[PDB]
Amino acid sequence: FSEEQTAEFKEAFQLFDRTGDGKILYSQCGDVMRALGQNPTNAEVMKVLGNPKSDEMNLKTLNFEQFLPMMQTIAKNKDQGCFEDYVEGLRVFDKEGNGTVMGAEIRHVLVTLGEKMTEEEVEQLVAGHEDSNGCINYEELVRMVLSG
Amino acid sequence: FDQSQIQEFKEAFNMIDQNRDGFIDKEDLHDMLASMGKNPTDEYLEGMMSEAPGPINFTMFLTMFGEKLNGTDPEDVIRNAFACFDEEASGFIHEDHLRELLTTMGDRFTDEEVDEMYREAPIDKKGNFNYVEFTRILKHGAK
Amino acid sequence: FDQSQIQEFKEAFNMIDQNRDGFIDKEDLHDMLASMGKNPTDEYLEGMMSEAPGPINFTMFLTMFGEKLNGTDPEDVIRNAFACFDEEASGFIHEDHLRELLTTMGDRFTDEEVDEMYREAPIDKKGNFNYVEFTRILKHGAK
Amino acid sequence: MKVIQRNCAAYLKLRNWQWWRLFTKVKPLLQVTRQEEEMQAKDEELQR
Repeated sequence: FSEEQTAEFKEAFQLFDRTGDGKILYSQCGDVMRALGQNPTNAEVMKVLGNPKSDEMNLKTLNFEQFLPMMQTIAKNKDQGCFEDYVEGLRVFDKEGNGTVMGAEIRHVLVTLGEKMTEEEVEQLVAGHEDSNGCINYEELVRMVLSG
Repeated sequence: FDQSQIQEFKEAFNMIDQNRDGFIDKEDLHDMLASMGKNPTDEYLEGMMSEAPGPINFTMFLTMFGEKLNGTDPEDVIRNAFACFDEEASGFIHEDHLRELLTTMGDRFTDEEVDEMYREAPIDKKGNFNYVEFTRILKHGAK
Repeated sequence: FDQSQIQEFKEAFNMIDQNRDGFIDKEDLHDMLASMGKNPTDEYLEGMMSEAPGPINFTMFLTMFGEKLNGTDPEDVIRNAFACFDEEASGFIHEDHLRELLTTMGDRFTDEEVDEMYREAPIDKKGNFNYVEFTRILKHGAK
Repeated sequence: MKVIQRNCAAYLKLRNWQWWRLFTKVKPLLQVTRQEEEMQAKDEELQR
């Protein structure tokens, strides 16, 4: 793309370097990509990561040179799952349509479906929004995640 | 430059300038350390007079302690940066945690830093480290 | 040596050193007692300057009041030793009791001690003596 | 962390300079500003 935002790109890239030169682990560089708004599933990440294995992902880092075509391929997605998707799917995921969605079921179907995440991930995700009813307003959290 | 720092420096100076001439000479620090304890060897005194362009005057040590000190920060912002650094907010982080973070925090750090810190910090018997008083020691609260 | 004592001594000194030269001269105490009342006879001033090796400097009177004072104890431990000394713990022992005990407490004591104490202590009209304020007077609480 | 880092690195550069023991032996003596600030700090503490 352009050098317009490549300055912020460079400072962020070197910000999370464990060696301080421009070599950042594959897991870490994917995490930075996700932190840069561009948050795709690890599937297409590995697809554009040369289809490596977990060992290579945790041993092999990446320079900033190849990082530009990498976010280029990421920008080729040009879109992700929409907001109406999430709101309607969570609305139809509840048991009674009571403006909210139960918490434990959400945690379970999040850590045990499709892309796997640890329990504390979804825990600190839902953390703060808990209620005595256990039914969190999916709308506020989904719009916070989308906008944030 | 800081009002408190400059005022306390000049205070201690006019208290140690036993001749009140504004010129620090061997007499002043010599008799001061003699009253404190073992007299200082005159080579130490000469080496301490080697930095200034002569008998240490007021602005002389002012500028020397400035150039040796300008760049630090008071204990307030130190413990401020330390506060969000810990979730418990009690100031009892672990020193080996400090080691595992110092090795790569921003720029890479070596082993001399951590060994000197541990040998010169009131660490507990498992790793926990308290900075509520240690940082003040760094700003000379007790040492 | 005590932090509070040295700090208050140097405080009073820099307040009385009306020339701020660190050198106590006849001018300072002379005009101070003049503002207080009758001016001091210059022979008294010379005798007070006879102890120091010259114009009384800071460390000069520091060391002189140290050698004249180092060995005492603050009023806290004084009234502490006084507490278990009395079973009532109100601090109202009798002065003639103090006399009958002082004559042989540890080493033998004479009569000048007790007469000076009675003539310079707020004793009641039968013998009872209060030290809650008298001991502080001994540590200069009121006198 | 970078703030704390600059501070402790300056301390490192300065923890060994000979002047430091010298001029740190004297600081605990003069405390008039310390005395006053502690007076007001204890005032607000006692009020709280």
